[PDB]
Amino acid sequence: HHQTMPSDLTQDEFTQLSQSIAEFHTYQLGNGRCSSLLAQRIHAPPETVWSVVRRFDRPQIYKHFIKSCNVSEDFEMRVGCTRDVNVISGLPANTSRERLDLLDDDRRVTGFSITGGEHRLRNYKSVTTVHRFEKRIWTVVLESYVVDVPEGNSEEDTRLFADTVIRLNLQKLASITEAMNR
Ligand SMILES: O=S(=O)(NCc1ccccn1)c1ccc(Br)c2ccccc12
Ligand SMILES: [Br-]
Repeated sequence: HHQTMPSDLTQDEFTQLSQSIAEFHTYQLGNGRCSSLLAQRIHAPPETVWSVVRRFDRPQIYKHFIKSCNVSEDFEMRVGCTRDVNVISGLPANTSRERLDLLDDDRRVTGFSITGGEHRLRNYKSVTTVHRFEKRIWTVVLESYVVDVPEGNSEEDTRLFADTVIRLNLQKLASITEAMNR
């Protein structure tokens, strides 16, 4: 018997989601890369959670640390389209340019890449999936990513970093989506 964190999946969680992990949240590692997987349980229906997560043009809605995110005018939210996001002042990243890779309203799957900008997460690729859970009906959100490990940094350092941003983001996501409830 061991000890995991709360971002790591529980057993019941993993047995239901394993296939999803197999398909969407698994990356080719090795050679200065690193990846990670985070879960968040949310006492709200998947449909609500998905509608927020999918808003590629308005990540501010739940991601932290965004001063602004501009898309273009002839911007239609569809695969290949992009967003220029500006981070608040005082952080170790100023701007990010991200491309939408993946948008499936049927399977509630989405993902973007960073291509890139003023920061040190080179070639970051993320995927986020939402799932239904029953026993009283809740949601589980999985977010994973892979990204390059910068010159004089450890892979553990890089994972810690990305993990934190994602972890807080999902907490915000949880928070607003549970917010109205019923
Ligand atoms: O532009 S982002 O909103 N990208 C979304 C994002 C970026 C990285 C991890 C998870 N999610 C963003 C926010 C905060 C930090 Br620190 C970032 C640092 C580098 C690049 C982008 C950054
Ligand atoms: Br950075």
